[PDB]
Amino acid sequence: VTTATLKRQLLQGILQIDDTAADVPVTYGEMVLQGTNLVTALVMGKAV
Amino acid sequence: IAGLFNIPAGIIPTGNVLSTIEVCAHRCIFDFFKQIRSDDNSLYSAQFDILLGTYCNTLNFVRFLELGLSVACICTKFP
Repeated sequence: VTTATLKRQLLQGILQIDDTAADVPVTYGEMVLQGTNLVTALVMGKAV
Repeated sequence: IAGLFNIPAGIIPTGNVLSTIEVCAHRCIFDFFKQIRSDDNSLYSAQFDILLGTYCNTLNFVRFLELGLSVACICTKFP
């Protein structure tokens, strides 16, 4: 996060821009879990 | 007595207290009492240490059998 004037001066003097596209993720990361496994683990104590 | 995920409270009672005696009587080691009418609330509650995947560090496999030593010094074997 830089100042607009500072980044403009940098890109005009030294830095160069050679980008035209971007990356967009295609995974929502939505998942669900069943409480039966948790119940069985709790009622057993030790499990693998 | 309390302070764990579950409270067995000793053994599971077989219905109600027999011998026609009070559930409290004399408080010696037991002091918690709770009577319910029909079921209970907070039916969705548990505690477990879940873990997805075993994270570990990565170390490069480097041995003494490298060409650098052979090209820097004289390499010979005397078994």
